[PDB]
Amino acid sequence: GQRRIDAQHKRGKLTARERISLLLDPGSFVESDMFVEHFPGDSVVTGRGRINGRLVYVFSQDFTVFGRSLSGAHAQKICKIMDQAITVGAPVIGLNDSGGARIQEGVESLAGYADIFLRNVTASGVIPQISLIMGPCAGGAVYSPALTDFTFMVKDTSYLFITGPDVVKSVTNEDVTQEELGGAKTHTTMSGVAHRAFENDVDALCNLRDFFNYLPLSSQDPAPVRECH
Amino acid sequence: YDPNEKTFDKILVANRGEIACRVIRTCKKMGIKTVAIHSDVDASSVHVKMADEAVCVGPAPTSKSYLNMDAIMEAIKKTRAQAVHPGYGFLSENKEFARCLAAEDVVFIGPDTHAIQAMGDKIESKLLAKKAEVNTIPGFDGVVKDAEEAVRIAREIGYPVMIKASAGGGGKGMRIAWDDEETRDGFRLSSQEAASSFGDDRLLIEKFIDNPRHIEIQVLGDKHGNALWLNERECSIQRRNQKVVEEAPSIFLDAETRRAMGEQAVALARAVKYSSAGTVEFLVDSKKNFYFLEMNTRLQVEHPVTECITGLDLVQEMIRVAKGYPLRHKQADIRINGWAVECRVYAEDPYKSFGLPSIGRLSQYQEPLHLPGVRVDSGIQPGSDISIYYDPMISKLITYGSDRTEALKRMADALDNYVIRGVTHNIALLREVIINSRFVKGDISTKFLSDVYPDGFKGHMLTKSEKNQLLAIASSLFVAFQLRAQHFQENSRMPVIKPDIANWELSVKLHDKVHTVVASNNGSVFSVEVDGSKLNVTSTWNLASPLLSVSVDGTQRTVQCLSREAGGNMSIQFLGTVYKVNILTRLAAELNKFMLEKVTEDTSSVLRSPMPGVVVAVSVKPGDAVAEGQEICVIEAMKMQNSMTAGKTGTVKSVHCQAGDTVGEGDLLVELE
Amino acid sequence: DPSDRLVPELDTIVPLESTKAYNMVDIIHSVVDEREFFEIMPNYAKNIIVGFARMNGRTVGIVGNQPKVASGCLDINSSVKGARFVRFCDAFNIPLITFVDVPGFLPGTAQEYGGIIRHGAKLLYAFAEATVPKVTVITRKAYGGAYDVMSSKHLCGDTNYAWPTAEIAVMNPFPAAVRGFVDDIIQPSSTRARICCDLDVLASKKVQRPWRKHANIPL
Ligand SMILES: Nc1ncnc2c1ncn2[C@@H]1O[C@H](COP(=O)(O)OP(=O)(O)OP(=O)(O)O)[C@@H](O)[C@H]1O
Ligand SMILES: [Mg+2]
Repeated sequence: GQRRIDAQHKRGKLTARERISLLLDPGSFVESDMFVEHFPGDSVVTGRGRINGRLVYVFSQDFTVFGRSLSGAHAQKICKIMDQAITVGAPVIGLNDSGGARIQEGVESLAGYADIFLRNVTASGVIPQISLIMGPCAGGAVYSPALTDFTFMVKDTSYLFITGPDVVKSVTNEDVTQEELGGAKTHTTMSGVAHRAFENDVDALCNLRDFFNYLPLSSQDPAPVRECH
Repeated sequence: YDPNEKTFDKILVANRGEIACRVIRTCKKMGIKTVAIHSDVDASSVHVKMADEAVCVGPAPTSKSYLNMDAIMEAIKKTRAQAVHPGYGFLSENKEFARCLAAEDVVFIGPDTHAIQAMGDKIESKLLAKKAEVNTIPGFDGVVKDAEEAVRIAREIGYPVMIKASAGGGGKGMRIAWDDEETRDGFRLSSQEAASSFGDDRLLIEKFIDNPRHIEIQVLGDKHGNALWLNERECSIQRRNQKVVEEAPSIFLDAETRRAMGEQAVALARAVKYSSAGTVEFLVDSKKNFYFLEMNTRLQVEHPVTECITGLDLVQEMIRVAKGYPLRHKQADIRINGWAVECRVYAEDPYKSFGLPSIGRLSQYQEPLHLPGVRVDSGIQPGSDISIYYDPMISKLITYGSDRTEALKRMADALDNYVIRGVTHNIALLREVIINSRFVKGDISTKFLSDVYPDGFKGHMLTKSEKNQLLAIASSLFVAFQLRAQHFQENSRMPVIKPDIANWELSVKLHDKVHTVVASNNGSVFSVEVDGSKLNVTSTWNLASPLLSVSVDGTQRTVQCLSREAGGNMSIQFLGTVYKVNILTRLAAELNKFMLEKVTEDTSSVLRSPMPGVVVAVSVKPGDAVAEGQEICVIEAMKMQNSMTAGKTGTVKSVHCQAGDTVGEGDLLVELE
Repeated sequence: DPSDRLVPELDTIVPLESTKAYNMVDIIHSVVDEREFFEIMPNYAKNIIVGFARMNGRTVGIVGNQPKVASGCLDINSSVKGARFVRFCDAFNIPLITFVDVPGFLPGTAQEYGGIIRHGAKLLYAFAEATVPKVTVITRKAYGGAYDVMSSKHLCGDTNYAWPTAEIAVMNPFPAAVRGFVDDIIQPSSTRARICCDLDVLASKKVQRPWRKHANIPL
């Protein structure tokens, strides 16, 4: 609701739809599979749009406001958008903010993750896949970004790790916070998982548009050529 | 078997292993629902599935599971079992169990409490025996307390007199004296260990009986008074005071002595007022001076051989006795039917101290039930696990024939067709025992293993002909494996050009010598020349079956290829003994002559843990200069106490164990120098 | 070696106590032809087992978890070892048989700093792109996303079976069976007999995938 949106803005983050609006050209977003209930919304916004006039497919996770866990509908929507992108031959950009998912469980969550992994592996080398981690992601959700071509992180706001600090303390008996276990600096300086880290969400989205300008739409296309001066 | 004869519908077997399976199958034969108890470990045993219902007892150790009074009483009252059967051991002589069950309304199948108490004490047993007018072991009629009385007894009866104290459940305080000098210093020593162990110091010194043979007479009694003796049972072959090989119609015993033994056993049973099935143990020597040793009140372990010779079922008869019906047989009805021999396949390594038990899981198990005249009493199955909480036993093998020679031949055939993979058994030792010349002739004594193998068990000594046969079989298997390796499927893109070699020149390294072998193949026949000698080996050459039968020069031999390596190593079981052979091609051997041998630092100075169990007695500390034969550590395992010596002289560098520490196999315990 | 040979020794090899471990090499030896197994890297990353064997005379690749070492948890070295073996087997038309008893990935700061995410994704990728026939047997445990890694159906695992002791979960096999995560619950003694049969059916498996020069495996 509105209170949840205000709470998200208090941390300095945007919601899924504002992220999509900043990323894409104005008046170019076309949402797909709007009416599916996980409660509606499914905590993921999928669709297609254009960057500088070139087609792209996008999904943005929305666990912070109206999402409980990785329902089958969430992964089904993501798989559908990936299948469309394969069919037409256009890149996929995924904004990962899975800061939630109950107690990090779910029987049908792991099957959906397996489906998404299969789609990533099938798309590997066929269409470019870009992953921007804009919030905390944990568990099996961290392998799909690892399977994509490029991974970007937002400083002080995004995390990537399989097991949280609680399990590490319980088993290995050591004290580490979220930042020093899976923070952006950790994964960009001494882990080799992320490729770049950006100051905040607006800066990350602008740099993502600039980066997207470089790439071809699929592997059947030649390298892009802009106008040179 | 008469199902119409009414008998207790619900029976609980307060035991485990093969005896539980035997009781369950007997009750099923007579049509009785049988419940079985088991600890947590034995939840996957054979007998729990063989029983229609199960009642788990509790913790793994037998002391708190199969010896737990409260748990077994809870089981009885919850399952409403009409009868209880203890088998042997465990609660066979538990008198408090007998009285507590008698307090309830459940019948115990076995001896009465009074007989158990009377016969349990060795002194009371001897006293009752000598009132029973049955010849007993000569010796002092009393208890010796000082060296003077001991030397006087040794002088006025006989110098070879045992210095044996009381108790001795595990054979403790069973030392022997042979002259006047021993009867004082050894008397002091034996008093010392008796005080250390139990402390009652009630000695039972008696004259030594040379070259005896332990004979068992099956006495069947009942509450109706009359008792019947069932032939005999020779159990002369013994290692570490434990029976291994038993033949029922003893060869040394003759008809007059048969009648004498039967009459003496029956009279002693009447004196004891025995009302169940038991065995009378006799120590007849070469002079035919029979001496009553002891009478077990429980069912004997080696009863199936008596069952085979007599054509009778002891379990059914004793359960009918427990029901209330009187004995239904006569001495005239009892006779001998041919011959029968039984061995105990144990989970022990016979090379170490005539049996050093091991631990493991049965990855492969097959019995020779198809072989004629073979009976297998086993309480395990493929995937069964051997544990430290119980007896190290695998099975009992019983073979019966029309003559002793036929029974022995069938037993050898069964032992050669018996598959055990996962643990180290002792089938080899049983094989040499049943093919030994003295054993076949009949000249056997209780010291058979001590003098036949003085240094210990070494294995089967191969004859020249047998060695040639073994080399031929190994070479034939090697060539068969290569030939099978050459067989692919059609490719139609790169056709396989099969090599057309006709002769294989191999170097085979058995034991220490190196032999040159020339093998040629023709269909299913291998012509093998070993050092000039020519042999023809023919077989179906199935390389996947565990047992392979070959026809070496007409002689049929069954072999087992236990292991094979790409480097030429092959562990193969011939005549019950595992041999290691290294087969190479001639060129490979010529090139291998240049390989530098890897020097192994086998300078002793160490001591491992052959017994997987609990080290309960440590007699060394870091810095102890031990000597040859000096005991280092005692480990309780397999419900058996074994003491191990250093075997050499060397100062203890460090001790990595303590008294009462759980230590598995292969663990370094005490470093030496 | 008959393809219908029963393996009754496998019916009680998995202990009921989930904390207690067993040896997967015993299972592998019992199932394969003549109990012959060429183990690859036997002394490195011993919490995973890979190797070559034969089923009904046909070469197969064997991948399994080892609960004896590290309780069967996956880590960087085991992931790399398994991924390379699986990729080789797929590249040369060799069928894969997998035995799954994984309780998840190994936690810690060393694993995270070493790049456990990409190294695990290597094994996920290797199992996902394989177009050779794949047979999967879950023995006891499938916690976490590691279950998806061992080609849990959606990574094209052709036939998947579970033992009556398999405990597929996230943090009993009935949830998996109801959702459709196993084709059957098999008795452990029939394993070999099942697998051989499947390898006869799936020998003619053909899959079509989108064209590409090559893929970008997370090396
Ligand atoms: N007086 C004796 N002279 C010689 N050997 C003897 C004598 N008494 C016993 N033995 C040996 O010990 C064996 C039986 O010993 P004994 O019955 O005392 O042992 P235990 O530890 O009380 O238990 P068990 O009845 O199970 O053997 C005999 O078979 C024989 O080998
Ligand atoms: Mg006795």
